[PDB]
Amino acid sequence: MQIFVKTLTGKTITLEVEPSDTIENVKAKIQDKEGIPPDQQRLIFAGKQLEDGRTLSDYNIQKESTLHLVLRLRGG
Amino acid sequence: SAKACTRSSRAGLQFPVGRVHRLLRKGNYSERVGAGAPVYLAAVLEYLTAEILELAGNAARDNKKTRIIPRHLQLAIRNDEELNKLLGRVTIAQGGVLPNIQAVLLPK
Amino acid sequence: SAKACTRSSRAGLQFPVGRVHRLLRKGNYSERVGAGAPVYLAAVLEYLTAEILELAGNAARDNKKTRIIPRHLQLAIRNDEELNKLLGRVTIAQGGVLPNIQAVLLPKK
Amino acid sequence: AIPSLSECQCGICMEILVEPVTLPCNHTLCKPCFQSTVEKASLCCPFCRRRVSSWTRYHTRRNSLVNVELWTIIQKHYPRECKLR
Amino acid sequence: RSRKESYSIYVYKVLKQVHPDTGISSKAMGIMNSFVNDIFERIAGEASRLAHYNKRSTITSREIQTAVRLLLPGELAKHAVSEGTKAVTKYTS
Amino acid sequence: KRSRKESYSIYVYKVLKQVHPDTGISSKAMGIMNSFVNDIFERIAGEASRLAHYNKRSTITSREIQTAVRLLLPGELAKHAVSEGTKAVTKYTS
Amino acid sequence: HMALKRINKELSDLARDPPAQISAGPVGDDMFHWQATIMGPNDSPYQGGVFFLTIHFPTDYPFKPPKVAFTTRIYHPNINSNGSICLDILRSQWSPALTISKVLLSIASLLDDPNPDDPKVPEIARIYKTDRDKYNRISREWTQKYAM
Amino acid sequence: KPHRYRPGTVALREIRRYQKSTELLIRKLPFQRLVREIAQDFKTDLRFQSSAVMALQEACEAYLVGLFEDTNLCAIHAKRVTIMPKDIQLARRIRGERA
Amino acid sequence: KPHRYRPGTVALREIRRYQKSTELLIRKLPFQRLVREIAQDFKTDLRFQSSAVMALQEACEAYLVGLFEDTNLCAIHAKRVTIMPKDIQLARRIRGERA
Amino acid sequence: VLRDNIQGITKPAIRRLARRGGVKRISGLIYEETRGVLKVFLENVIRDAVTYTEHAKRKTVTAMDVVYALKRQGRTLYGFGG
Amino acid sequence: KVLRDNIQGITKPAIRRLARRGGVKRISGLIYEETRGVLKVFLENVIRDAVTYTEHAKRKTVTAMDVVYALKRQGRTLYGFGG
DNA sequence: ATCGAGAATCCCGGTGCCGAGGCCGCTCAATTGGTCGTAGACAGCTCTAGCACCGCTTAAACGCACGTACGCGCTGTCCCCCGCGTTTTAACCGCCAAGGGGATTACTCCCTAGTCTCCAGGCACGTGTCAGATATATACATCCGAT
DNA sequence: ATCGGATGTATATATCTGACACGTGCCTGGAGACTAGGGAGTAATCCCCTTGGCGGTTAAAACGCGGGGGACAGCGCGTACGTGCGTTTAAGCGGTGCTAGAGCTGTCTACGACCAATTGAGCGGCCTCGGCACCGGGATTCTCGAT
Ligand SMILES: [Zn+2]
Ligand SMILES: [Zn+2]
Repeated sequence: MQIFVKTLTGKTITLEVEPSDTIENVKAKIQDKEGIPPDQQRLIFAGKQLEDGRTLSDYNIQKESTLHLVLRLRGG
Repeated sequence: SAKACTRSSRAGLQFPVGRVHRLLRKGNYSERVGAGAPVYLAAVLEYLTAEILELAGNAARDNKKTRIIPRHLQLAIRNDEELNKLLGRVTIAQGGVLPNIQAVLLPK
Repeated sequence: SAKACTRSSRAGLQFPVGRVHRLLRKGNYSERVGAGAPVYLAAVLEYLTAEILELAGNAARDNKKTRIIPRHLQLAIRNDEELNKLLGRVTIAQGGVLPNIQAVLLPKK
Repeated sequence: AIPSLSECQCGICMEILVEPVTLPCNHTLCKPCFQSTVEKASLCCPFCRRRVSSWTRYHTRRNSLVNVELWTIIQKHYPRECKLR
Repeated sequence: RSRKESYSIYVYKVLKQVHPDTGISSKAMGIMNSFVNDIFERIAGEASRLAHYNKRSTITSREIQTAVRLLLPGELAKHAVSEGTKAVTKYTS
Repeated sequence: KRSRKESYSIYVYKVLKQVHPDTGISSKAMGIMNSFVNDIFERIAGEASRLAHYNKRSTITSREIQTAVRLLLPGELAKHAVSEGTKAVTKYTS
Repeated sequence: HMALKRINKELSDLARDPPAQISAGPVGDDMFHWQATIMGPNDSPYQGGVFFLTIHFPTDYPFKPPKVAFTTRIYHPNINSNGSICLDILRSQWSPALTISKVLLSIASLLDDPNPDDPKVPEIARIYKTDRDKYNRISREWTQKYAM
Repeated sequence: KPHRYRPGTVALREIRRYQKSTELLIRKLPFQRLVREIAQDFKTDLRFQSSAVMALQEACEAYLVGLFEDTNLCAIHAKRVTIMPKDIQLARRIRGERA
Repeated sequence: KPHRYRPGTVALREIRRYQKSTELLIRKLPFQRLVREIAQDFKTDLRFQSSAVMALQEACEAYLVGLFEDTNLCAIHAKRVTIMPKDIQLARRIRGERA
Repeated sequence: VLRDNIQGITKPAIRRLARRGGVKRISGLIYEETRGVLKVFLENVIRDAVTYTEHAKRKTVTAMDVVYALKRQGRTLYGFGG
Repeated sequence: KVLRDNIQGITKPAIRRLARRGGVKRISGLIYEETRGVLKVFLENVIRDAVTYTEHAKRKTVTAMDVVYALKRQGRTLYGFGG
């Protein structure tokens, strides 16, 4: 299933992920294909935060959904 | 300076900028508090504290001790001129007084 | 009171209540002001100013003058004990000095 | 005995000293570097890192920061370096 | 133009209450105004400090009463406390 | 348990270690330091508040604190405090 | 002004006695901007890793610290992904007497071992302190793919 | 033939006259010039309102009168009628002005 | 035959000893009882924390030390060595404590 | 009820305070004066201390009340809080 | 247009009049120099604070309110000039 | 000028104890993010008074002569703090025990800041007249030399 | 012990003038009605710190005596300061000119207040060991009566 994520830098990324994959799994996959660390990633769907422990399918997220990525810059 | 870190480190101070900001806001001093006031106040407080502590440590070293005691603080405050003028009304508990005997009373 | 007249008249006070309340609220003293604080403060202020004005008027009338001048205010403040203690560290412009001479300086018999 | 040349140079700016100041830690450096340290640094001596706030505050009132005997030997030993500055 | 507030006519009313005929010059009026303002500042500051000292957030009558008891000497403190209590009692009804 | 009581103990200890690396401090001296810090804070803040109210303003900016420091402190302590305040504010801004 | 002369002497000293396992050069003709190359120490899990960093000198030197960033990316507890470096000597107690060669040596030393006291990211520091192997294998998978 | 008072009498008369009077004692223009000279040291080319100068001079007179009263008390304490600078120094040091 | 110190050389020794110490000099229980008497005169059935009486004693000791310093200065000004109640009254008057 | 406790401040205590002050020769008529001035000062401080501990609806005199009373009189004290 | 040695403006009869108001019958010959010195010290102390108060407000003319505020902070309240 | 004996004080070494510098667990407030009402930073205009100048007084300052009274040094007397020794007293330390009330939590209720609308109390402005500051001419308090 | 100048101060009377008491327009701030929500009052509970008490012991306070040093009274002097008068100086008062700068108005943009979530700096509690207190011994240094 293809989903769309939007970052703060104006870059849109398409993820080929299944609903069975948990939040940790999708974080690992997006880190592998984009480099952004999973911990610094905050996921926003319909204006809500997504918890790592629960699975992605718990959010009732369907094909071509829109996600927002939040980067937590610490230090500097 | 770069953001996204603790405020006490951005200014290079040790006193808490956030605590000073909260005290200024909730101290009934003014309706609004600027963003540069707590840093300035923290810097001044740190300077004064370091200035007193250095002289106190010098007095402690002179007294062959390796610990700061109220007598050392009193010696450091009173021996200096500017700090004596500033702290001219306070009274350090268990501090004593400087050794001073009038020249007339000395034996001839 | 009747809850229909002015606050100063309701409290029987010549000093204002609204102005004192506004100054207490906008003076950066507390986030809240009680409903009775301005009345108490105005009463205290009126009592002290009445006392000083009475003493100054008595001193002025003693000096064969019908107007109160700063010299009379200084005499009234300094002669009384409590007023002098309350206003010990204040200077009256064009107030002068109480007339006194040390007993040693007086001429011998 | 001898002021020499390599030891004479300021440890910060690599230049000739101008009105040298002697820190309580027996560190010597030129007045421009010390001044720029006051309003653009941590107010402590860079080398051995000891605070000199009290010494500077005491000396600035009487204007005794400059080392007269060192400045005299600097003038008499290297007039050519001093005249350029 | 601009407006400046003062305690002029109030002091004049008190003076006429205590002395029907005696007048007052301008400089004496300025001195009385300055004294009233200074006493107000002192009492308000003491009341605010007392309110802060007990983790409160209001200034009711009792803080003003305690500030008056602190600032003024004995007989004047007693008279001011009595007058303030009477004024509050009359105003509340 | 007992309610938290804020204090300046750790900060004064850090400053003391920064100045003298091998010198301790007793508890009574710590109390003296806390009282001194509170007193200086109260003085500076009150002077700044009065000086800002004198100008019909409603904000305590850095200028008010600078002028309060200039008024309260003696001749040389005031200059050094102003210099290090400019230090901190310039380093914080950029 | 006077800063460029100090930079010239410092670069001459760098060239005459280059430190082992650190390299630096002028990224551009303009003097302030510099580039540097670092490769990991032998006693580290970063073997065979080459890394590029860019340093920008301030207007006045050395009274203010010089800004440093990593154009490449490193997986370290004390460095962000964007390249910001939390170094105690760099910002908290930077002194004019120090030279940027000492700064690079400090960077190498921090690359050898992180600092518990001021972690850049608390999570990675928690990972580092909790045990050894779970940082070992991410470091091992990370080093070769990004360096080469 | 000429008539002159014994020393110490016209001094007492001057004391009695001046204690009753209220007008300022120091001349206006020299005090204004002194204030301007002292002020220009801290900052250049200031301008002074008249009321500020008057208030400064009034505070000056009050302070000097108080200091002289304390000095006279010290002098009488020392079993003397004349005041001398040591009396002024003692009065200032007890008050804590100089410390 | 016994070694008796000349009158005067013991006061200086006591001054040197006491100006070097930091201990309290007034007794504990008598001062506490006096404080309790004053308090019960002001208000009945009061209780005192130990730090309260400690602070009261510290303040009283510092104030009395300052008063005796000023009294000694006045006595030395009077061309004397002994201190007398007139010196204390004058010091209090000049300090503004009595007026 | 306590009566005549001002005599608890005995002569040697006054002498020790005077020696710390820096005097060499003390008259014999000064002890009553010192006792009187000490009593006046104690009354003045304790009045404000009691007023503070009475405004707060308490019944004990904490060190905070005393420190505040001293601070009100231009006699700031360090050591017991603040 | 600078000014020099205007401290001599405070004249000996003026100091004599001030002492007479204070209640002094006999005056020594060295009083005047000490009086002038104390005067200059007090005036400098007040003027520094007044000038600082003026400088904060971005003004160029010191006002009676500035002097009153400086005196009040210095420990000597003044009445009659507005406050 | 000094020698030496009695006495007070400082150095040094050994022993012991208690508080302070560090570690661990945890609860709350500082940080980051964004949004939104308004405060003062700035430009322009007005128009007040602060500064500079001049001229005419006459009030205050000044230098000098002369007398005198008191600040200071010296001498003498006496008396009263001081140093020391002996005796009495209560401060101080440790211990135990009872309980008053200071601090805390949970609940509720009502006091007041906030908003909006309406109107008069006091302020800026202009005006009348008399309280008193000034000038002039008597009447008494007070000081000084000399009886 | 007063007397007679002789000075200065106090007292009675005209006068005219600038400031104080007062009338008036109006507008901005004070007054009145409604509400909601958080601060403060009230009740119940815990245990911390205050108060009261008794036995030992001993450092400190109290009392008494000899006397030496300082407080104080009196004498003498000579010099600095007070008093008065002729003369030089600049403060004081009036009038005019001008512009630097205080004060207010109109825009609007950027700084600061508010609310939620969150997690790490900082606070409460425990603990162990080293720095400081105490004792015993000796070495050092002021001190004074007799030379
Ligand atoms: Zn240099
Ligand atoms: Zn150094």
